[PDB]
Amino acid sequence: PLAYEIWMCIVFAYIGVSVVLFLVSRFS
Amino acid sequence: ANLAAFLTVERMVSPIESAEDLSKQTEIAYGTLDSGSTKEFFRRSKIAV
Amino acid sequence: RLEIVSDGKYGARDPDTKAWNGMVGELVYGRADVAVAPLTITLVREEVIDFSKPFMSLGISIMIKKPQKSKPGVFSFLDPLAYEIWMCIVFAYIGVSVVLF
Amino acid sequence: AFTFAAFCYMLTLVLCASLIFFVIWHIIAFDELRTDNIERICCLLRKLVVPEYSIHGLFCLMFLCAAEWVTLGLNIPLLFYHLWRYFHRDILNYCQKESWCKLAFYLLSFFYYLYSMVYTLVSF
Amino acid sequence: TEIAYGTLEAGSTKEFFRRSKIAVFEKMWTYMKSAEPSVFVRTTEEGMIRVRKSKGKYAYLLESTMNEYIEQRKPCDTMKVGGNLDSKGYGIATPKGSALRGPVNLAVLKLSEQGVLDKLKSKWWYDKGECGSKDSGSKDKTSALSLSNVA
Amino acid sequence: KPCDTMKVGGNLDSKGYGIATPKGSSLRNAVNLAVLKLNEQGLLDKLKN
Amino acid sequence: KWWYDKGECGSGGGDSKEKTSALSLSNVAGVFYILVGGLGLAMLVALIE
Ligand SMILES: O=c1[nH]c2cc(C(F)(F)F)c(N3CCOCC3)cc2n(CP(=O)(O)O)c1=O
Ligand SMILES: CCCCCCCCCCCCCC
Ligand SMILES: CCCCCCCCCC
Ligand SMILES: CCCCCCCC
Repeated sequence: PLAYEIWMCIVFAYIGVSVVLFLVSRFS
Repeated sequence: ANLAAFLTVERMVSPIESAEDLSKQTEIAYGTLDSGSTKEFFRRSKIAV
Repeated sequence: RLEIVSDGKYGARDPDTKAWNGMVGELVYGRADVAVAPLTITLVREEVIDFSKPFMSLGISIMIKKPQKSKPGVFSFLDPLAYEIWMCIVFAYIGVSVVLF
Repeated sequence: AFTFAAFCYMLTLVLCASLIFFVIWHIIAFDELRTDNIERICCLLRKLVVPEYSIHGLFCLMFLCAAEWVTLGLNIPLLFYHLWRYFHRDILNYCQKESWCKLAFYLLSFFYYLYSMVYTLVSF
Repeated sequence: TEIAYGTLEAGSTKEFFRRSKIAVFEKMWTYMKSAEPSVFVRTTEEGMIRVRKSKGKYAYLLESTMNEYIEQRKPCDTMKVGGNLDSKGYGIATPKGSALRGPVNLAVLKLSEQGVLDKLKSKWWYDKGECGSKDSGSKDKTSALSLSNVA
Repeated sequence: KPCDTMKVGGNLDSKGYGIATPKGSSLRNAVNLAVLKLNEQGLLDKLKN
Repeated sequence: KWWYDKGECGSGGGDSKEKTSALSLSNVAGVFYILVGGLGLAMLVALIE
């Protein structure tokens, strides 16, 4: 149902959102 | 939604569409008659395909 | 020697006078010896003129507009719900929040 | 258009901006020690260097799966310098020169993602 | 019935449909005989731009050779679909009772047997097209969802 | 039957099936016109269908 | 020939005639009325309490 180009985009967007949240929760 | 659209209707396409396409993939072994018009035509052929 | 017909048509038997027009006319009346050109083989022509073996086959085909790639828009995922629904959801979202507070 | 490499260049702009704040805070930490407790400024520096090196590790990993090897070459020498920091684990003038180049390198490469991304999106 | 199909105003195609005693072609003739819009074009080029402007609303019925040339040797915004309805054939002529029919007929069959007419056709219809053959390998319709749909 | 196969791709070479006629015979000038009349009448297509 | 063949419309042609139906507020307003009605009822019992 989802092309292989989207599955590779979801994993890196997942880790990207995770590291962004970690960086936001660090400046405080 | 896409997984529901898949199992609802099926659209099976042929793995080939012409002779000039199967001559480049070379994945399906195609055969002809031993002796006849097709063999004699493919023997003396000037076109590259 | 190659020359183009002055009439520029293939021509057939005229309904008023029994005269052949175009290239087939110049052949019957002796004005030409060979007519190498795209000429559909028919009954009325062969009945008066000689034909060779068909050097090209054809047929009445269909021509339709080629469908383009139809690249979907950037916000194509907002299609199942109209623009009025999305805005009404946001206005109902803030309305419920203020009421809850 | 919309390619996997175009999306990788978009996540870099959001992530490289955070790496800019790290190298800037490092200069402020170096400037405070130059003017002059002392363990506080140094321990906070140790907590800041680890995420800066780990985030850049994704830049060398995202482009590896994005087939954009022309950009990976601009980040491999940066990762090789991190190996010297982990292998060994005055110094004030040495660390000062070793930090000003970080701000310039993390900024010149930052403008690449701001332009190399446009070289793929509008080029549909 | 969503797409209206028409042919030349005065040509061999209109005369063929008027004398076609086939149920497949009879219903098509009665539909093209009574229609409010223009289902007959005088010039074949005027009907060509009408198809390009209709954008999937006008299906012009012409010969196979003219359809393949107007698709390849012209800006390819239209394509040919389906097989030939009827069967015709070109041919060079010769005056009735002339000595230039025998050897000429033998030369035509010799050229068609040696694969020469197929080479000349593939050269003037495909090797010299206007838009050419962009992505000759037909891209299969990917059933999976594209990335631009959720971009 | 069982219609397990199908035809794909267009015709590569186009040859014709002609009605034979003896050389010295005078039937060619009739069978040619008759075949052309049957082809123009659309009878061969209906017979094939 | 005179009744079904010479017809303006066709039964076999317009069989499916399926079109992409984009949903709008014309049929979804049923849940918006209950949503506002629930908020008004919740504010009413809150004032009574
Ligand atoms: O002998 C004939 N030779 C023809 C040859 C051609 C072509 F070679 F393809 F140009 C065409 N076209 C095909 C489509 O319409 C435009 C031109 C029509 C021919 N017709 C029908 P007419 O032009 O209406 O007389 C003949 O009768
Ligand atoms: C978007 C980034 C804005 C950065 C603003 C920085 C302001 C710094 C003010 C104090 C400078 C002290 C230098 C010794
Ligand atoms: C169609 C333009 C407006 C889209 C609004 C999307 C809102 C999503 C969250 C309710
Ligand atoms: C035109 C609609 C804009 C919506 C922005 C996001 C609101 C939550």
